[PDB]
Amino acid sequence: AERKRFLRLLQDEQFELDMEEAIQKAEENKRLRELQLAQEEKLATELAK
Amino acid sequence: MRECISVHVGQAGVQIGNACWELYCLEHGIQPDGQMGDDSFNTFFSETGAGKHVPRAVFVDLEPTVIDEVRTGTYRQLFHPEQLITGKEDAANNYARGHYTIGKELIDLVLDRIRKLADQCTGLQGFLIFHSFGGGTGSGFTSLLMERLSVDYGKKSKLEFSIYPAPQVSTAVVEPYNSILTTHTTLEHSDCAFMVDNEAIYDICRRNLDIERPTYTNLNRLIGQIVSSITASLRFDGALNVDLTEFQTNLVPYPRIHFPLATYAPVISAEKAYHEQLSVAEITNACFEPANQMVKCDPRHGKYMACCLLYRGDVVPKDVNAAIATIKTKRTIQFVDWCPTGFKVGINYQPPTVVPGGDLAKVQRAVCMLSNTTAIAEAWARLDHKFDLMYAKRAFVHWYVGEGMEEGEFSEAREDMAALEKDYEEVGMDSV
Amino acid sequence: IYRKEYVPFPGHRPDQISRWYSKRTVEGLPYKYLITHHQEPSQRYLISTYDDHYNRHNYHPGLPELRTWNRHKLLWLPEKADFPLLGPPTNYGLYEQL
Amino acid sequence: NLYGPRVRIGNWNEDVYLEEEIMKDFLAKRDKGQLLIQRNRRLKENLLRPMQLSVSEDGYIHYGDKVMLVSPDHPETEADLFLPGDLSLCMTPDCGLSAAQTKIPVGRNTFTILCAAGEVIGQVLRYGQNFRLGITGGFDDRMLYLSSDHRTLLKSSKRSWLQEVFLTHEDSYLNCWQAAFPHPQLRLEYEGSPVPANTKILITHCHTNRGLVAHRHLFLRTYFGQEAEVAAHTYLDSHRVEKPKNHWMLVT
Amino acid sequence: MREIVHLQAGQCGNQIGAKFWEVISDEHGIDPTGTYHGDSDLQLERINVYYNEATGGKYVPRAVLVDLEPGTMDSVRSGPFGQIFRPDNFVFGQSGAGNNWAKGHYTEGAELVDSVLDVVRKEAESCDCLQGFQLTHSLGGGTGSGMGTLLISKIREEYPDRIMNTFSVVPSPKVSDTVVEPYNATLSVHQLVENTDETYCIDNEALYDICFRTLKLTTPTYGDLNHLVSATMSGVTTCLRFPGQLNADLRKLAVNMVPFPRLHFFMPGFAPLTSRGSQQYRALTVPELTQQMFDAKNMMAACDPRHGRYLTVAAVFRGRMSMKEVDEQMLNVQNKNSSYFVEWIPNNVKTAVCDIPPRGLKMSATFIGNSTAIQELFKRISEQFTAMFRRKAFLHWYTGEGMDEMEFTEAESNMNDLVSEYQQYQD
Ligand SMILES: Nc1nc2c(ncn2[C@@H]2O[C@H](COP(=O)(O)OP(=O)(O)OP(=O)(O)O)[C@@H](O)[C@H]2O)c(=O)[nH]1
Ligand SMILES: Nc1nc2c(ncn2[C@@H]2O[C@H](COP(=O)(O)OP(=O)(O)O)[C@@H](O)[C@H]2O)c(=O)[nH]1
Ligand SMILES: [Mg+2]
Repeated sequence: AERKRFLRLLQDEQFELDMEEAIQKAEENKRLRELQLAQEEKLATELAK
Repeated sequence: MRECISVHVGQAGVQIGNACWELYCLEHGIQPDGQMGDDSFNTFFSETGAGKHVPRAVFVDLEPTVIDEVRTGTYRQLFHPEQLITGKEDAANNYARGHYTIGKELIDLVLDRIRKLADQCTGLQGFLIFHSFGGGTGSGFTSLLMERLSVDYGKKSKLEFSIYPAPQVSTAVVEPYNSILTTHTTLEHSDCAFMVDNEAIYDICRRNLDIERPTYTNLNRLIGQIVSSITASLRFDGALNVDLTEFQTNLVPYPRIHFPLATYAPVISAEKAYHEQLSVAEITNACFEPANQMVKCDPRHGKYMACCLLYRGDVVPKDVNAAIATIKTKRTIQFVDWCPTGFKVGINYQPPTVVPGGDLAKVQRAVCMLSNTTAIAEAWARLDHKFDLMYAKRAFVHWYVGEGMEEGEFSEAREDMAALEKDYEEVGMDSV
Repeated sequence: IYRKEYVPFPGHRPDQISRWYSKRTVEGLPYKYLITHHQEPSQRYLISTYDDHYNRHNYHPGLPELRTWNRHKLLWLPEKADFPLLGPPTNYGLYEQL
Repeated sequence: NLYGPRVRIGNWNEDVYLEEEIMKDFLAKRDKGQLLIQRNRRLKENLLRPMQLSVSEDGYIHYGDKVMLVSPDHPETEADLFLPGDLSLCMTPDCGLSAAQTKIPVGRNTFTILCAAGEVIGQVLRYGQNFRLGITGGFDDRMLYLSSDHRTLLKSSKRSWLQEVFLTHEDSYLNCWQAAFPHPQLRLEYEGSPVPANTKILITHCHTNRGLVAHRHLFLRTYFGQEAEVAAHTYLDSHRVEKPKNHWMLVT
Repeated sequence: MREIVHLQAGQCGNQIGAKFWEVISDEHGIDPTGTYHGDSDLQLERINVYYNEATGGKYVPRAVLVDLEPGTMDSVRSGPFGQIFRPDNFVFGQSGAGNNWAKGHYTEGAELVDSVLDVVRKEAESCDCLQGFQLTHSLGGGTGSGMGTLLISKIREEYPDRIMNTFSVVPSPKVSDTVVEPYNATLSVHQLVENTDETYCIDNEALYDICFRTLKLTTPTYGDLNHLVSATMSGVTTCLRFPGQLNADLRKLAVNMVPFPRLHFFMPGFAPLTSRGSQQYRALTVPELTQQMFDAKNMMAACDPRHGRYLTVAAVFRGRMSMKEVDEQMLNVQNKNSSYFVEWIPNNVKTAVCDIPPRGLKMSATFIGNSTAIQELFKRISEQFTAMFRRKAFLHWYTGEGMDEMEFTEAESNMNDLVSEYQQYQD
């Protein structure tokens, strides 16, 4: 039982943590920065014009 | 298969084991109705064919209101119908009734169920007694059992967590007699006597946790966590685990020294934990400050003799060596000549599980010191002092003579305390 | 107050994760070659002296005759500097038999 | 005294090199595909393939019919360790064989009825007559076979130590099973009748004359978490009829 | 050309041999499923030294794996290497000794010795030609120092011909971990002298230096520290397992190191250590390895080697090298400081060569030394001993299971006369 818990789900969960944190950082950075910067700059220039 | 058959004696024993067995059923998947990776719950929890785990310890009280309140509480389906033992009359603050009549009438069902537990076990290490110096059931029944079990099961570990009466403040009038008599009858059949108080925990529950007006039910979980970080080494895995024999062989130097002091370091609440930084150094320097002892004594009037740092949680094992190395460079922490090593460290990694909505937070590093000190002879001086003022008038003695025991125990129970303090004075000196 | 405080708690599941992570905080499982490996990662680097000097007949892609004397460091290196490591390791037919 | 990961205090530089090399090695392993996640997901997707059974034009079973093996829920009170209902026979590798709490055809469930002495790929099956049960792993495309040998002193089952049942590639006579009726006064009248699809029939071997069983009392923790034990030992009562442990049903 | 029988005990030794029996698995290309998936036909040559065979081509070690507690035996075969160790080579009780030497050496650690004695002769008579007996343990508790150093007196009853080599762990000077160390340290040193030949002394204060000052980490732990000891082990016997230029062995090492019937206490080292930042900025050649293996900071014991002298110095090398640059740098270091060698012996440093370093290293070395500043490790025990015996503290763990005071007061008269030998030859 100790070998089954400490060999086949341990490493699966840890690698899933690191994969999910890479995906969360990449998606958060691209989506938030692209949306906020693009929408703000475009409608600011339209209102001024 | 490393069980710990525990004993709870008296009103004190059952009222602290409520919260102790609360934590043991809390930290595993154990429901409060028997039902439910790791299989280290078989060291306190048996099985059957329904997955139903039933705890392996004995609760005794001759004053059956607390036991019937347990039997009718939320914890009825879990405890056994038999290892909860009642009477119909209490010993009622005397040593004679508990040691000679009401102990003798019902010591046999206790010893029966102890033998049934001890021959249904496979791997018992020793015996762990939770009892009360200052009452009737926790002193007479206690010393009767600790004669009637040390005559049978022989040489084995015996650790006593003892709810000692307070230094100044008090609850019952004639606690000096019932303290002194059971101390004289426990010193020859103890191995390690861990000592706790009540106002000394009230002080800390006011000044650390900031909750004002607490109860016995708010004091009981601090002992209920102290015992759990004591026993944690069998309970989970670790780097340097601790059996039950190393306390008893690392903490007492001599035949009649064995009275250590307990203390538990990281005491703080939920609103403050997230803004204080739980460092190993700050924990171990809080644990040596004399404002953080569970026994109201000042260590600066004497010398330490032996310690036991027992960790729990995310220990960084280099930092423990660094912390002991910066403890050892102080003059406010003094030591005797004959112990130059003077330390022990035990390790476990599991973080302390804390009860829901309690007065404590989710600490990640638990420290218990169970160290002995020669500044507990000062605590024994007061309960010899009170006896000296009381016996000269021969007050209260008829309650003691009227149930079988003579008056001539009263002289030897003071000669024993005088020789014990003689021992404690002759051990802590230098030799040259 | 007993019936006050001892209300049951369905759903205070203990964590299994901090213990499992302190295990590798102490141990460090893949870390035990990241402690002592040196220079550049390399899987097969190893061969013996009889097999290189005698049977092998020595290095192949190096300079066969030229030993050129360099400018700054005072040295005839391009024979000495190689310290031959050509080809596969010493195989001679024992894994076949066993 | 001690700070976090990114702030430029103390011994940060050697550790920056340290997690740089560990982070790069972990990305190299993920790019190559040698990680436990993607290997495990590929294995489990190739096991749990949602595939289709064959319906029956009548009640009866023919050869070549892709047919689940399932054991019905019992109300038995023999002991208090129990699996709730309708266990099925599933290939549990490490391969091995066990029984799992499922009812859908998912590709480690799906058995093809094959002929050992019979011939035609569609042919009606009868009681007391030998046949074989086939199953295939993903991309192997080779027929496994249900087997069990006469008990020896080294070949015993996992938790119970009875006659064990397993899967093997080879062809023999230790692969042929025959299925009979549970009511013991009518099987000699049922020796040649065709077998209906979802009816409770005993399964027995042909060389040992023992029978395949499900132990609802001891558990096999697997990766899938679903638990039972399979073996072959015929059980009978004090009235000497077969217990509900041994009843099996071949559903379509 | 022999096999090696290797003993392990204590809570220590199965957390050290767990790293030892996996570097040997690394260097012979042994996967943890039992088989062999190495690359050459060089590794398969002397596979017999550490690996018996069975059906299917799998290799299982010669492991002896003993402990009273079942605490750590749940942890060694629950590692990555769990199906490589032998099933019936786990011998245990149920109780745990825990810091006393009475119930290790006489009663509670003792009834399992007949369950270690009759597993050795199952295997150590089935090995065709053995070189001797190895052991790794800690002196600091009750199962290494209680059973192994008891069995060290037991297996030398049978075979005096072979060679005893030891990987001991003496207690640390400054911060200790048990109040009853200078009994279990005292009594097993007096054990070790009569029945052990090359006794290697290892500390954890001297290794928490190396993972801090040298290799520059910020969390040094046990698994980081067990492997530098387990690098030394396979760096010792490099020539009974691989070819080379000048092969040595555990009988070649004893002739060139220990002169005397009683002057047989050693001190180890391991040469090529650096950080993880400066991995490509160093050049792993001979003028770098030799420059640090003699230094005090690269030493695995509580020795300041400048305060005394080395009577003798051993070595080994590995890797495809040349010999002139290892002929003169151990000739310069004998020449540049005659203050740190004794004059009456004409040579000191023994040279041994192999062909292959450990996998990942390019070239390697392993320093082994008989200095006489190893007597600064046995002065603090005898300072701690008699400053405890004078108050007679803790002695009722030591009369309570079969020992006397006469096993005590003669267990320092061996430690006195040891230091009374090492001080004659200091200058
Ligand atoms: N702090 C704290 N003190 C307790 C607790 N239970 C009992 N005590 C103390 O126990 C002391 C003695 O009271 P009892 O426990 O009732 O006395 P006894 O040992 O049971 O003897 P009898 O009452 O005659 O049966 C009192 O001074 C209390 O302070 C508890 O749960 N917490
Ligand atoms: N560096 C290192 N030290 C260890 C290891 N295991 C144990 N120790 C040390 O060995 C001592 C424990 O010895 P002990 O368990 O009491 O000895 P035993 O009774 O023979 O098992 C402790 O002081 C540890 O510091 C390890 O894996 N690495
Ligand atoms: Mg009462």
